[PDB]
Amino acid sequence: ICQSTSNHLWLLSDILGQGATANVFRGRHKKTGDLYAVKVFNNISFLRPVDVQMREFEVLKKLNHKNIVKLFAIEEETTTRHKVLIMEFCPCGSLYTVLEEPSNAYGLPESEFLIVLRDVVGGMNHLRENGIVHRDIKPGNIMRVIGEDGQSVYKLTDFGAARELEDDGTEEYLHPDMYERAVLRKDHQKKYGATVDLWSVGVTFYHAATGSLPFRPFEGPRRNKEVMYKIITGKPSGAISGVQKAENGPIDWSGDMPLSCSLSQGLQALLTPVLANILEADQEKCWGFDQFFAETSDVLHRMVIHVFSLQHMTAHKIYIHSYNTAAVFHELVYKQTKIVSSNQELIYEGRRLVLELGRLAQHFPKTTEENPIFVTSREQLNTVGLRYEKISLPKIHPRYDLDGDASMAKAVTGVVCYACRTASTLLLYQELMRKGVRWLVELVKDDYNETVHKKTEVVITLDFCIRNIEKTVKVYEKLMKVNELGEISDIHTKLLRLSSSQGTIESSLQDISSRLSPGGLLADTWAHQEGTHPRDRNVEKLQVLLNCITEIYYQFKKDKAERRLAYNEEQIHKFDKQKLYYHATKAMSHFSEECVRKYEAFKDKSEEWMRKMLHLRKQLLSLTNQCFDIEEEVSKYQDYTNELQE
Amino acid sequence: ICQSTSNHLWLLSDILGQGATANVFRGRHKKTGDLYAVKVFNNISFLRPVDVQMREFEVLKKLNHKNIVKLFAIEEETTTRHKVLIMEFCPCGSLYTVLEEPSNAYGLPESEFLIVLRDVVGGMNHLRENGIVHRDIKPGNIMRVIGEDGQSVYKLTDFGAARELEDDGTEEYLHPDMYERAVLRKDHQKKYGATVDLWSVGVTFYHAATGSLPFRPFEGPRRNKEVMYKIITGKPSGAISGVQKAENGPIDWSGDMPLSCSLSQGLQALLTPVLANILEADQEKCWGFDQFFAETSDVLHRMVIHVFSLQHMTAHKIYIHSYNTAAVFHELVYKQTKIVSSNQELIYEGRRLVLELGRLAQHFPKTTEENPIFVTSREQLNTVGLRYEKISLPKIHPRYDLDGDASMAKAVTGVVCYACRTASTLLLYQELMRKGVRWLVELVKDDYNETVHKKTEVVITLDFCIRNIEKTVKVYEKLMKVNELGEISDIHTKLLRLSSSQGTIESSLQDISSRLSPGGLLADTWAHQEGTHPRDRNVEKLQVLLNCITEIYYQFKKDKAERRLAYNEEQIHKFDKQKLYYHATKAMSHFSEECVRKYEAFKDKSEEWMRKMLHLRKQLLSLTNQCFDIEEEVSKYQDYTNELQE
Ligand SMILES: Cc1[nH]c(/C=C2\C(=O)Nc3ccccc32)c(C)c1CCC(=O)O
Ligand SMILES: Cc1[nH]c(/C=C2\C(=O)Nc3ccccc32)c(C)c1CCC(=O)O
Repeated sequence: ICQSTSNHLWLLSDILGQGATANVFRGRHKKTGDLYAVKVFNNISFLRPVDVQMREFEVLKKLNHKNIVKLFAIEEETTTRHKVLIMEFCPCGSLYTVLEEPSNAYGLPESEFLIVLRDVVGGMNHLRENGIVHRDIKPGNIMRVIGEDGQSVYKLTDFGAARELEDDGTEEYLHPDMYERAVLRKDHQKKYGATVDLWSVGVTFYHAATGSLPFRPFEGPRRNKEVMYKIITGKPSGAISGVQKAENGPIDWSGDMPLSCSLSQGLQALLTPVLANILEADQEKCWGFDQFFAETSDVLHRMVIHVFSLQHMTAHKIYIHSYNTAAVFHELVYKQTKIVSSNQELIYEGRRLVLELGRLAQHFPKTTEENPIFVTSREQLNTVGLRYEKISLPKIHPRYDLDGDASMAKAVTGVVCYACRTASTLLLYQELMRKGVRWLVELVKDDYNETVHKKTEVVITLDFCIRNIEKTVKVYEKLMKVNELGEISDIHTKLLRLSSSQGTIESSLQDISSRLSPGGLLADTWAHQEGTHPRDRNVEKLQVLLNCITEIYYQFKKDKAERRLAYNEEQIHKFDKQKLYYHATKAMSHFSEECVRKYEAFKDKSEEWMRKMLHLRKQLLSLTNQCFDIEEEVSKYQDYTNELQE
Repeated sequence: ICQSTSNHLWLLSDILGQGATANVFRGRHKKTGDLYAVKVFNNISFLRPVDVQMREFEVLKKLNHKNIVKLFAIEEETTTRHKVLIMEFCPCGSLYTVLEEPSNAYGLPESEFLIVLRDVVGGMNHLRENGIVHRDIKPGNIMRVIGEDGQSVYKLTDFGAARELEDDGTEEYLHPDMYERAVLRKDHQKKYGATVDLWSVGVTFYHAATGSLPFRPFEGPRRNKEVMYKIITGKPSGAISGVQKAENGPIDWSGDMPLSCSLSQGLQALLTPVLANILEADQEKCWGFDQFFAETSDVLHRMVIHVFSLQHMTAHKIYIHSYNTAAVFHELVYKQTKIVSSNQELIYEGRRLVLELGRLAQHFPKTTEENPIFVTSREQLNTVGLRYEKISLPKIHPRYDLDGDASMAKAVTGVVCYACRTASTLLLYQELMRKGVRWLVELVKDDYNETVHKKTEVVITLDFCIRNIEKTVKVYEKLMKVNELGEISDIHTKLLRLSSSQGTIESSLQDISSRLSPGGLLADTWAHQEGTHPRDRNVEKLQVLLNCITEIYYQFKKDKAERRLAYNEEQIHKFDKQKLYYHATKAMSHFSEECVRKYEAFKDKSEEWMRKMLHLRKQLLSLTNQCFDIEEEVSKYQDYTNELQE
């Protein structure tokens, strides 16, 4: 059973989005066999002239952009003659489809979010610079296509259909006050349309970023409209999220992102301000478009430099503007890591990194987040570590309920997913920690060697001075046997008094070097005994359990779509439910008792090694400065004056 | 290609009303084969629990009333599982269907309108006394069924479906002000729902009564919403119709029904007040339901007495309350015919009608409008005649345009229909006029005969008096020869002086009677020479032409539905268009030059005969009173006193 046009055809089973004013199906071009999404305008629609439809056709074909779904044709159903719209097929689904994956239960991965921002604001810009302003933007009408390079492109749809077939042909029978309601409607195109879309856009961004809606009552926005209405309008500026955690409880207020959100500290820091005034409901403090575009463009144009604080044990994504200096870079690294520019010490691929007041970020060392710029202070601060939300498994209702079971499975799958992500990140922190530590000890060894070079360099100077004064005193006490032994003995005594200090440093250094040998004291062997390793394969164990859980979830989903099951099918469903319980509980017990525990042991040791290393560094600097002091003090003895002769 | 349930089945071609939120089809019960209207809830709908649907099922089955469409079942589509509603099939269509007939182009026939009132207010009452208030009532959702007795029953539908699937799942992405629009929506159930329906109801009543909407801009309510909105709210109280006849012209204002409306003067007089305050947009001067129900019930309970004014040549439907007196009846006949109670003279089936201060309307002579109560004054007033609108044929666009041709054909058919109605009514006025005239002359003859009976009755008295006094005077002038001749001669002379007057009346009467003979002067032969007759068959000639025109109209309608024609088909269409022109023009030329002309000749003669008859009546009354005078004057001579003797 299929519908058709001149050049297209589609099965009724091949339905897609399914709207009210129309429907969208997966169809094919009958000549090529290519795939297109067709939009049949249900069973009302057409009584409108061909002129308007062709001018709208024409104005809609000018829409040739990356972030807008292409409109290939306007056509007519064969045996029904009600309009169909030939548009681009997007096999991946929409942003809503992406968000419904339990892997994105707590927000999209950062790169994907950046892509979403870029795309949505792009389609918005291209839409506004031409005709039509997109009234409402949601995940539902933001389609996803996979580009030729593998990474997604998001496209705006549903904007031309601004048809007003609602009201309540009851037009010519209405009481004047329904017309006054229509007055209350038409006051929106004034300005509440060039700033009213931005609300939906902001809510969308928050949804994709956190994996949750910004404003949610006790058990759902729609499932309770009153307190929803009461929390939406009653919200003050700066606040980006209001949550009613309790039944008839109040509201939790936050101008920051949820702890569950794993978006980088920098991106988040650049994102919360835009969400603040895009979520306002009064006047010019709601920015308006142009400033929102300028700002979002500013954010999206930036390049990221990955830096890792070995002191706080924290990873960092620095959002620098590529064309801006290294000064503002140090000020950013400061802004996140609370260590001021002068204190900052950089490491890259086993060696120091040194840059100046105005080295632009373009020529900066290319950083991934497995090989970033390590950064350390000199000012003894505590470790901080990963900041994640501690999400526990929801209770698995001892029951039978295909819908409730599907939802529960979704929840559990999402939680276990967050667990895997967290474990992976923790392993990464431990790895970057180990490598960074090894580089740091190697580097301290470098500084040591340089110091020794200096010390010996001044020791040969002291030596030549002393044995030269002895040479002269000897070849004079024998030649002109006569005596001023006072002066030469004084300065000789001075040189010896320096030699003593030299000996002191020469032993103290062998001490400092002894505690950089394998032996112990400051060996990095703790990093080999503490924490978790890739060889432990905990991430992939968690991943196996997650795969089982996900299997059971998809099965429960199809069971839900089955409405009700057969006998054996039902029993299998229950068996699988308890199996899901065991998988989940096992996974989380492994996360806690194996990942977090050993991780925190590692972190603690890392603190109780960072203190040691910083101490030794202070010492080494101290006696290096000692060596310089000695050098310049000995430099005063190379051309000492002599008595005037006859 | 068909859809199905457990007990029902329907073709997709058997579609009916076709809505947006759903669709209605003509289907059958698979076991019985009976016809039912099924309502498939399109392709969204169901995500709502069975509990609510069963409580609504239950509360909707309590709706067992004459003016509400029965709901037989709630069921489920077989291979699609989206809800279907099993309801009563109404083969005749809706009130909209009835109104789209050109015979009702200028308003429904009166009995049908009364039926519509009764029905709509009945369904409204039964709806309000239970759950649900009908938000919007239009011809579109007022179905028509033909009862067992042939006369229609109208039923309200579309009231349970108060589903709110509009707004613009964009609920949880909306700006606070759309929610404030929702606030502006929910303020309607307050009271603007128990008085907001009455507007649509009133507009409906006006639509069915006049054949046109109450408030129409230059070329359509919908085709121009601005000035529509401006005329709806800007309307003052008492005004029931505002019409923008010109393009950008102002408005014509009327608190009365259009001249085209053929509803009786009495019904109209009872209808315009209800339409006035049901079409208000502020406070308690908008009546409210209970008073509207009480009033409409008052109107609908009344019985009609048909009366015909032979003086103004006008028909009248008197809406009396059956239980009320003949006094208020005379006051009604007064209110329409401007002749006061005492003046009114009634005739029924060839004879006088006489009734008293309190003869209730139940036992009144049963009146149709072909045999009514004729009524006449005694106070010489002009004829008025039929009051109809003078509607001319629209121009038949020398062109080719299937839609425009269909519309034009509809217009022409309606106009010619109004012409036939008007001609028929005119023939009726002439017939009632003739019959009434014949009865009136026969009745005047009655009065004459009675008068003559009286006059002779007193003549034998005068005679016996005179010849008795002569007898006595003679038998005394011979017996006691002696003389008082003065007295007897005086009274004898008096009796003779009376006899003279008697002679005068006796001749004047023969004159008055001579002009009631066939001969002439006041013969009713003008009614046989002037005007139009049933034997002329003008109504059925107009009817033949109307049938041709209607044939062409239906053909043009199907041509319009064909979108475009074949070659020969097109040529035939044009030929038929010009044929339609000739039919219409011929019909109207016959109406003017044959119906109205002779009618008005008749009417004029009727005036110039009414004056004569009233004059003769005044005379006859005068000399009847003369006869009474003479009688009582002669009664003073039967026992005259005599002289006292010894
Ligand atoms: C794969 C796909 N396409 C669509 C719809 C469209 C599509 O492809 N082009 C479009 C262009 C305009 C509007 C809708 C579409 C849907 C709803 C889905 C399924 C989504 C899902 O399974 O969650
Ligand atoms: C004959 C008929 N029934 C209907 C619809 C209904 C019907 O029968 N019961 C109903 C009960 C509830 C709602 C609609 C209907 C329509 C639109 C028409 C056609 C009207 C027309 O041709 O103008």
